[PDB]
Parts: sequence; structure tokens; C-alpha cells
Amino acid sequence: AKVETHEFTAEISQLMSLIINTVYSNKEIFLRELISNASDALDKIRYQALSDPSQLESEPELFIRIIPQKDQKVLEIRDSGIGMTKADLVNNLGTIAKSGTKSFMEALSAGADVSMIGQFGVGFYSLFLVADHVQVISKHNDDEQYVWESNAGGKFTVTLDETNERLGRGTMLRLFLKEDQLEYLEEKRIKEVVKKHSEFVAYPIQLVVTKEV
Ligand SMILES: Nc1nc2sc(C(=O)NC3CCN(C[C@](O)(Cn4cncn4)c4ccc(F)cc4F)CC3)cc2n(-c2ccc3c(c2)N(c2ccccc2)CCO3)c1=O
Repeated sequence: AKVETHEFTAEISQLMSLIINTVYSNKEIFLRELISNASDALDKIRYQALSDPSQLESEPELFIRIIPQKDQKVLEIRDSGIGMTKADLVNNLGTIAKSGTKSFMEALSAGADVSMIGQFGVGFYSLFLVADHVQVISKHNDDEQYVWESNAGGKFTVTLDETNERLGRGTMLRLFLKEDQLEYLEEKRIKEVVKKHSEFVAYPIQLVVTKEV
């Protein structure tokens, strides 16, 4: 019932201004990066299941699901991966991301493409290419379901989730797309991006199409 507010590190805040203001074309790579993150989180629960199969029981299916919400201008990406606890969310997965954000920005100056972002472990922030506002709903076996949210601007919130559909286990990103990026709500377009950049993913990718009004 309480919204906890936190401030991003200066380096994450710097990475976020760069991405929000980048003139970079090929902005579609955000979807590869989020699918790759979903795949990695799924690999983790697969791995844990080797020694503790019961950890899978909170959500027995291993999947990635993409759900355009045209009415809300929101693209959701959901996985049944291992999830994030409150502490993980509050810390924006620090250290794994802290160091990468600074390296990624140095790599850019030395000629790297923005498409290399994921090689620095911070591909998550590529969503700012196409969205200015994002919710991260997540459920880890060892914590409750939480919602992390940011409109950028150097701050984010983390709130216990009492309103959303239960994930069981895993994470759902909700991207509030920018007005010029609404093509990523279209079934045709999403299938192209997935086929071009994520053809070899080790998990079924489900796309939800909703009968239009
Ligand atoms: N769709 C996604 N799915 C998952 S799943 C996962 C994971 O590693 N999860 C593990 C789960 C375990 N945890 C440790 C802990 O939870 C700590 N703890 C301890 N006691 C309470 N808490 C724990 C639990 C039990 C235990 F016994 C011991 C433990 F230490 C470390 C993180 C990560 C992700 N990312 C992602 C990728 C890359 C990212 C990001 C996300 N960023 C991000 C983070 C939060 C909000 C917004 C963006 C930052 C940029 O880079 C996704 O997108």
C-alpha cells in the first residue's frame, strides 16, 4: 500500500539521457534486448531446477510472451524466468549494471554501435529508445510480487503489487510507447523484429493478438 521512491545512480541517469535523446535508427533492437533478458532469466530458473526442481512449481511453463495493449499504447513483455525480489528491484540489479553502464558509454565514444548495449549487461535501458515510461512487475520465488516504475527523470518507485494479475513467477515489462513508436503494437511488425533479431531463442515466444474494436 506504500510507494517507495528511490533515485537512480548518476551513471544510470546519464545512460538514460543518452538513450532518450539518441537519434539512433534501428530502434527495434530494444525488443531483442528485452527478449534476451527474458531468455537469461529463464535460463536461471532452468538452472536452479536442476538441483531444486520444486522451484519450477510456482509457474511450470517456461515462456516469453509479448502482449500489445493498443488501447493503452503499451507493449508488455512477460517471461516466466526466475524473477526479481524487492531488493533486486530497488538496486536495479547493481554491480552487474553499474560497471556496464560506464563501459557502454565509453565504448560508444570509441565507435561502438548502440546495438552493442547488451554486451555491457545494460540492454534493459534500450527500452528508452521507444518508451519514456516503464513498469517492471516481478515475482521471485523468495519474495512477493512487486511493481517497479519510472517515468525517467532520475527517480523510480517500488511498490508491493496488490492490483495486477499474479505472475506466479517471472517478470513483465510494460512499455508505454512514445507516440512515434506505435508500430511495435502491430502484430506484423512484432513478428518481423522477432524473426530478424531473436530467431534462435531457446524458448517459445508467444505473441498475443487481441480482436480489435
Ligand atoms: N525480465 C527480466 N527478468 C529478470 S530475472 C533477473 C535476475 O537476475 N534475478 C536474480 C534473482 C536473485 N537475486 C538475488 C536475490 O533476489 C537478492 N535477495 C536476497 N534476499 C532478498 N533479495 C536473492 C534471492 C534469494 C536468495 F536465496 C539469494 C539472493 F541473493 C539476484 C537477481 C533479472 C532480470 N531482468 C533484468 C536483466 C538485466 C538488467 C535488469 C533486469 N535491470 C533492472 C532491474 C530492476 C528493475 C529494472 C531493471 C537493470 C539492468 O540490467 C529482466 O529484464
